[PDB]
Amino acid sequence: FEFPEELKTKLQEHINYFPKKRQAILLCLHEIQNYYGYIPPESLKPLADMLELPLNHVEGVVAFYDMFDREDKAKYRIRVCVSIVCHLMGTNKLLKALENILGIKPGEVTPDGKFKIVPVQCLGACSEAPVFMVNDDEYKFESEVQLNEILSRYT
Amino acid sequence: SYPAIPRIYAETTLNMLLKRAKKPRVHSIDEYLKDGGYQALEKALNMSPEEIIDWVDKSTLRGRGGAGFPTGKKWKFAVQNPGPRYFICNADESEPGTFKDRIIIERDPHLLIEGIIISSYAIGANEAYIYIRGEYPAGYYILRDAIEEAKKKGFLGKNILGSGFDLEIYVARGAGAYICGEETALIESLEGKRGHPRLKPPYPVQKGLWGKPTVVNNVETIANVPFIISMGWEEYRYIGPSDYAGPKLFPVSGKVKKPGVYELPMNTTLREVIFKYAGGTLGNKKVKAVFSGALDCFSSEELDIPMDYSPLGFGGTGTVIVLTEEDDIVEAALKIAEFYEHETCGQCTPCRVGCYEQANLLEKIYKGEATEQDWEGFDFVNRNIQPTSICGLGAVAGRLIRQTLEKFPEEWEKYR
Ligand SMILES: NC(=O)c1ccc[n+]([C@@H]2O[C@H](COP(=O)([O-])OP(=O)(O)OC[C@H]3O[C@@H](n4cnc5c(N)ncnc54)[C@H](O)[C@@H]3O)[C@@H](O)[C@H]2O)c1
Ligand SMILES: Cc1cc2nc3c(=O)[nH]c(=O)nc-3n(C[C@H](O)[C@H](O)[C@H](O)COP(=O)(O)O)c2cc1C
Ligand code: SF4
Ligand code: FES
Ligand SMILES: [Cl-]
Ligand SMILES: [Cl-]
Ligand code: NA
Repeated sequence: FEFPEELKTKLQEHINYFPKKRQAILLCLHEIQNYYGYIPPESLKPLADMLELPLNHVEGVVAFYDMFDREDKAKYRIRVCVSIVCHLMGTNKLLKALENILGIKPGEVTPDGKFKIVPVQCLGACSEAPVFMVNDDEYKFESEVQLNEILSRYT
Repeated sequence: SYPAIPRIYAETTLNMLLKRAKKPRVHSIDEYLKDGGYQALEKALNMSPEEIIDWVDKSTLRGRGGAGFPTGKKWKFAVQNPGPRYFICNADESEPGTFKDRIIIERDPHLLIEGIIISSYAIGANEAYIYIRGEYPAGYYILRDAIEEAKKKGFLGKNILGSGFDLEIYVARGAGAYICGEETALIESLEGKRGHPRLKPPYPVQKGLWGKPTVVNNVETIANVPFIISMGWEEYRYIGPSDYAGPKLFPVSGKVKKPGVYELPMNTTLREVIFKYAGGTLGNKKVKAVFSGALDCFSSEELDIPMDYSPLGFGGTGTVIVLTEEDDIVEAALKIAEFYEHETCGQCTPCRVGCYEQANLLEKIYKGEATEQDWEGFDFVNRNIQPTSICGLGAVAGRLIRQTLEKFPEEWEKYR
């Protein structure tokens, strides 16, 4: 396996960013997931070599940090907060609306590999509960009609 | 162009930490400079590091990350050890109900940056870090851009403003682990490893990043540093009560009419936070409980306590989650149990098994599928997560749930 030049350049940029190469591990993994829509298991070996780290170390790091997904490829990750404030304010209403629009439940991917619902702990926007993210973008859920309009922006 | 951020409501009675951050938008270097920004840095570079530590010590600034340790004293402890030294800004946030740090990061990044430069100068650190949770991508891009602006204006790099002081601020991203907010697990993550906490002592000020003296401070703590230098420690100490001085951010959520961040003095009571500032409860319903993040639970009888770091005070990070009369306390306790179950790093056996069992048995109780043994097991597990624990997570994973059991016995009894 080989990374495309547009990704390799970005990974080398992160590797050259911190004083020590190994400190760039999480920035590199975020970059791999943003490019592929998941962490391809094949990417770990060339990443380990670039970081000058053993494969076992990299594998352990990917498994520890739960933002990284090695199982499902998805263009857009819908991160739904399932913590205390959002639960109290309407997480279930948000999940019901997501199921009506996309036909999927948490942990599932749409048949076109477009959306995955990812249940997550507090996203730190509790005053705007129930909270959800669509990749890097973050929103307060208001209603199904409002949610439908937000999701239509992700093509 | 940055990723979308919800527009969190912000209100201040002090116009300090929220002077700019009360407006839901990025304030760049020119706008910051127009307010007299980076002038406290200029004043600090004309002072000795030892004098800055003394001013910060005399200001009475205490850590805003949850433990309330005196900041000036933490710096003193670091500087007694030989260099090189490292400065770390803890921007992991992630505790349920807490959204105070992101509003400084996303709206007034230069206030934080200026604080980092002054603090790094005070402890003789030439390398500083911001460790921001992975779920704050906009905050990360805002900080990277603001650091570049600061570099371009000569506030960062080598020989800053001809002082002979060198500094580079690196921005690291977390990737889902709440435990990476614990300062030693944060250090492990910065070293490119799994976020596994290390036993304290040694405290980071003795052996931290690369085993070197390291100061770890919360975003909100650091945002106070330009004010201490700008006003002087005496005028800073005039804000709020003299024993718990300075501005404090209060993230208020749940069943309030006006949820958001409030900048208030620490002599404000919990009752005043809810009713005088957050506009009272939704539907004017009675307050049942206040969850201080995932740490404490206060009943409606405890609303008159001060929002300070005193023994009988609110403490924590000033995180206010309001629950009203119709909110199920057992259902609420289950969400707190699920949080700790998901976030234990698993190094310590009673924390690993205890966080899992507390949530698993509480789910059974809530769904009405629990046996008499599951009930007694839950009570025992809740009291036994703490033994042998390396860090604060294992020590507090059963704290809030135990308080709900003691303060709301009647409600827990219904589920039997
Ligand atoms: N903000 C959040 O996300 C969050 C999350 C969970 C818990 N909390 C809070 O975190 C607290 C526990 O955190 P902690 O384990 O870092 O607290 P701590 O009591 O161990 O120490 C707090 C700070 O003071 C320093 N310190 C303490 N004793 C020292 C000594 N003798 N010498 C030198 N430095 C010393 C520590 O290194 C640390 O930076 C709890 O009280 C809780 O309220 C906050
Ligand atoms: C499990 C756990 C999570 C923590 N998370 C954070 C956090 O997100 N931000 C923070 O600044 N401190 C957090 N802390 C406290 C830090 O370990 C540390 O006390 C703090 O960063 C020191 O800064 P301060 O003195 O300015 O408060 C956490 C502690 C524990 C036990
Ligand atoms: S107490 Fe829990 S979170 Fe802390 S080091 Fe031990 S297992 Fe990890
Ligand atoms: S509880 Fe959902 S954002 Fe905090
Ligand atoms: Cl190897
Ligand atoms: Cl104004
Ligand atoms: Na994290």
